[PDB]
Amino acid sequence: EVQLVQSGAEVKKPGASVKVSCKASGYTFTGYYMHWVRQAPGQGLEWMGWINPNSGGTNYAQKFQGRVTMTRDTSITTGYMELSSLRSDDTALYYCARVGAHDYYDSSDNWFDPWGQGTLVTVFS
Amino acid sequence: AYTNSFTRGVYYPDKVFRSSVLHSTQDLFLPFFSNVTWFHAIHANPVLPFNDGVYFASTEKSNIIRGWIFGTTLDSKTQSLLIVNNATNVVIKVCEFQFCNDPFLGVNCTFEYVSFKNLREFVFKNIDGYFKIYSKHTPINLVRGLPQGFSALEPLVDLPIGINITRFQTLHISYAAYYVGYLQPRTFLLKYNENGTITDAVDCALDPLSETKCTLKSFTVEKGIYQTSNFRVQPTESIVRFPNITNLCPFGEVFNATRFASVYAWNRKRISNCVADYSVLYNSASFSTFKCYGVSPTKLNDLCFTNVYADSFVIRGDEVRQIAPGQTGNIADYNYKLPDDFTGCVIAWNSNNLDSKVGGNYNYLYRLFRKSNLKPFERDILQSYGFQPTYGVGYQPYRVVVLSFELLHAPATVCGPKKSTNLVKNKCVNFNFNGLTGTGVLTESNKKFLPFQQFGRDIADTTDAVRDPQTLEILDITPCSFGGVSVITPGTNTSNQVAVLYQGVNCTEVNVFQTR
Amino acid sequence: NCTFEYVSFKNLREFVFKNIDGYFKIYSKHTPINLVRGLPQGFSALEPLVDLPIGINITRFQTLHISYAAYYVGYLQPRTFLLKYNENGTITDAVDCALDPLSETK
Amino acid sequence: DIQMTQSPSSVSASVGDRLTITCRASQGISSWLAWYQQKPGKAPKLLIYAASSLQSGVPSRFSGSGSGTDFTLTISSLQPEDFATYYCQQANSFPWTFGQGTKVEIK
Ligand SMILES: *[C@@H]1O[C@H](CO)[C@@H](O[C@@H]2O[C@H](CO)[C@@H](O)[C@H](O)[C@H]2NC(C)=O)[C@H](O)[C@H]1NC(C)=O
Ligand SMILES: *[C@@H]1O[C@H](CO)[C@@H](O[C@@H]2O[C@H](CO)[C@@H](O)[C@H](O)[C@H]2NC(C)=O)[C@H](O)[C@H]1NC(C)=O
Ligand SMILES: *[C@@H]1O[C@H](CO)[C@@H](O)[C@H](O)[C@H]1NC(C)=O
Ligand SMILES: *[C@@H]1O[C@H](CO)[C@@H](O)[C@H](O)[C@H]1NC(C)=O
Ligand SMILES: *[C@@H]1O[C@H](CO)[C@@H](O)[C@H](O)[C@H]1NC(C)=O
Ligand SMILES: *[C@@H]1O[C@H](CO)[C@@H](O)[C@H](O)[C@H]1NC(C)=O
Ligand SMILES: *[C@@H]1O[C@H](CO)[C@@H](O)[C@H](O)[C@H]1NC(C)=O
Ligand SMILES: *[C@@H]1O[C@H](CO)[C@@H](O)[C@H](O)[C@H]1NC(C)=O
Ligand SMILES: *[C@@H]1O[C@H](CO)[C@@H](O)[C@H](O)[C@H]1NC(C)=O
Ligand SMILES: *[C@@H]1O[C@H](CO)[C@@H](O)[C@H](O)[C@H]1NC(C)=O
Ligand SMILES: *[C@@H]1O[C@H](CO)[C@@H](O)[C@H](O)[C@H]1NC(C)=O
Repeated sequence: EVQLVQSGAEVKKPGASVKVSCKASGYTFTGYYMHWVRQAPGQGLEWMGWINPNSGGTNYAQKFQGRVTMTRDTSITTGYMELSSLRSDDTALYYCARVGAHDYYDSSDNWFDPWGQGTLVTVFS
Repeated sequence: AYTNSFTRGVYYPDKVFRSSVLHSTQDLFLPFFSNVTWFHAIHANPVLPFNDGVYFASTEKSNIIRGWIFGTTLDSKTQSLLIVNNATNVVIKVCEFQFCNDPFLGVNCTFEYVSFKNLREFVFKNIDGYFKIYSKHTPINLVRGLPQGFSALEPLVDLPIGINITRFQTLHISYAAYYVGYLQPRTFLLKYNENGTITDAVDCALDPLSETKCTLKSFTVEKGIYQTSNFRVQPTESIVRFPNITNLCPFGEVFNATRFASVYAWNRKRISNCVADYSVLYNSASFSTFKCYGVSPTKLNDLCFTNVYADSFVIRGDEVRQIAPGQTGNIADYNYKLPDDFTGCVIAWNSNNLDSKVGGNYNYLYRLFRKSNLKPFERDILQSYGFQPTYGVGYQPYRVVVLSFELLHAPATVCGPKKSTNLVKNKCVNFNFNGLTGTGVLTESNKKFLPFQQFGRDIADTTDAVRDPQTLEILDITPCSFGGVSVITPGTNTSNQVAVLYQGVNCTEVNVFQTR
Repeated sequence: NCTFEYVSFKNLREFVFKNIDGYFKIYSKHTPINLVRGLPQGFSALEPLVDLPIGINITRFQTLHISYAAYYVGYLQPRTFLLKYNENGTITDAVDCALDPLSETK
Repeated sequence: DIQMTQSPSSVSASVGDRLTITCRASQGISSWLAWYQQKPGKAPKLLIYAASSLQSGVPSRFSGSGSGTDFTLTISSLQPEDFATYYCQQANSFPWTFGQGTKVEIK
């Protein structure tokens, strides 16, 4: 089975940082991007960025630029999302999701599939 | 229904007083004797086109027609000029009126104004946003049709509305035929009497006699022959000629190469001294990525270059995006770098069927480390790709071909092969022989050109003949028939019949008598 | 580092080699002769055969002899010539407009 | 960025109803659109990609149509297990963006 299993929920103080992990199994780890998408109280979905686990390159949404860092550890097929300088409106469900490529729309590989189970980060003292 | 417009539709072109003078002016006038659509209002108020201006006339006995509507949609969505004349009050509005499905009268506004036996003629035209209204009222005694005669329409109103008017409709009073004409950019000779009233007019394109009258600026033509207009045969089609197969370029062995090189050791092919046929990129839809920089692929078969370089290598899908100016990554920095002012096209297609083995194809390598980034178009000669059939699309192999075009202060040997057309003989055509263009009649010839000679010239240095680049025959170029039109007429005090002489032409291109 | 390749006394073989804006233009004419001592006297026009867009700055040249044949080297000048074309488009004579006052008059 | 506008925000329908949900892009995105289903307490799940292609294993009563700016998710025969929030997503240009979601409730 292809699956993404994320680390557990955490509470963090405003101004602190959180590092969420996403362990991949059942597929060629360096062969797919890992994206992060978050879901705030008003259940909207908000794309955060991607990491290329083959090259290590990343691309972040302008909203999170300077505040998010995506990394990976190929030896344990795990990706990470670290969000710094947390604020109240960073309280959200954080998802990792697998994406095969960013060119050809016509393939099922090149969309968010599958998703991790989500990690609830609560920003509060 | 249609009727004869006779001499109606003449209005004062400006606000200048003239007397005892024949004045030639060019403006949008109703052509003489043109057909105008005849509508009836008995026992019919469609929407008509406005085009470039509308001539309107109506005949009345009980004031059935009381207004006009001008606009585009007439449905309160845009501004529409509304003119209503009810008994003694003329009302003009330009509001966004909501009109009925069939507007009639029973028995965000920017402007408002409030003030058969009768013929009421109108002209409505829009010039640079100004809606100009001309009219003339005269008593008549005729029910069947428009009275015959001449009457000039004076201007009354000029509304600077700036509204794009394309359609109009009339308004009938229900308990009155009307005519719609269109204006054309004709030249008219206007006769001003001693009081500054236009009493006659000549349409300078109605017939050769009117052309003669306009040429002499008079309504009387003395007996003789006058030259009024130059005849010139127009071309019907263009002829584009290039050799069928001069020399092709080996683009096939670059794209359809049996085996490709690694991206760090990218292979370069030099394209020189051959016509570059790019139709193999247009027709072949088997390409995944096709992006050009600095030049457009459509405007490429008609452009010369000093040299063309074809770089070819193999990368994966996630790295195809890196083959572009201003890109960073392992491939752009350590394997293949394009300059910021790169002028060319990048082509790539999925080669997973060819560059993948069941045990992983590890023959394609790439540079992983380097102490510095490569300069543009640098080849430094490592990690192995190893593509598998089950790889993700981003990790599948892709064969990339990068065409780069340079233009130096040197002769350009690589230009492009433009499509050829069929050749038409004995007809006026616009021809193009190896880039030499012109207009003329192409006929067979008996001129023995030497194998190295391509064009002929006459004493005047004009082109006399060309050799067809596809079939080595010599074709004469005779400029299309031209000359002059003369009108032979007895004086207008005797007859309005004229004869027309077309000077120095055959009775072909034009009771016909051929003379020298 | 080749950029182009092409593969196809009794005889006088004349050539003209000039470079205009990067184009190397080659003209030639072959005619039978019967003269060993020197160039035969007469007039013969050279047709173009090849035009190579090489763009190379050429300043020196050398000939190649087959060893188990005199040759002549001239230089071109921006002279004005009057060229006589016959009914078949072949140049049969010419006037050098600066050879002498009579040529200037012609 | 490309804004995706979904309508309606919520709809109540009966089992067996045919239901349509629309998504409008602020500019042309050709066929670069997907539809996701998010059931209660779960991550979103891809239903439809490339505007009209059915994801493997997804019931065929979920279908998509449209191209350019106007897209439609159809549920041809609503089932109780289709209680969920549905999201469109464009992949034409980064940042990838989602519609606000359509909540489907069952009468
Ligand atoms: C009336 O028509 C003219 C010409 O059709 C319109 O001018 C156009 O204006 C748009 C933007 O304002 C330009 O992109 C077009 O190129 C213009 N046309 C031409 C031919 O240049 C004018 O906008 C119209 N007015 C109204 C109110 O619709
Ligand atoms: C061929 O000769 C021309 C002229 O001698 C060279 O053009 C020179 O180019 C350099 C730099 O490229 C300029 O600084 C000079 O001013 C140019 N010369 C003139 C007269 O303007 C041309 O570069 C030469 N080509 C080669 C391959 O050496
Ligand atoms: C206009 O119509 C009349 C008959 O109604 C016809 O004789 C005349 O030739 C038409 N005009 C043109 C220019 O064809
Ligand atoms: C004429 O039309 C105008 C415009 O609708 C209207 O206001 C007016 O009452 C009408 N009647 C008279 C007598 O002006
Ligand atoms: C009124 O018409 C003008 C036309 O010049 C238009 O620009 C304006 O937006 C219109 N206003 C309303 C409220 O319709
Ligand atoms: C000009 O007007 C006067 C009266 O104002 C009139 O007597 C005269 O006949 C008019 N001219 C012509 C040519 O009709
Ligand atoms: C070009 O057309 C001529 C005329 O038929 C033909 O003889 C010639 O062979 C063609 N060129 C080639 C390369 O076939
Ligand atoms: C018409 O004018 C001409 C002038 O060329 C004259 O010879 C002829 O007799 C005139 N005819 C009449 C009927 O006035
Ligand atoms: C005019 O054309 C006819 C046939 O079209 C031809 O017989 C005649 O000689 C031509 N005359 C001239 C002067 O070209
Ligand atoms: C080959 O010759 C060209 C001359 O156009 C020169 O620019 C290029 O650097 C040369 N390459 C090598 C490897 O000598
Ligand atoms: C031109 O060539 C023909 C044969 O093609 C020949 O008979 C004729 O004499 C030549 N013209 C001259 C001036 O020699």
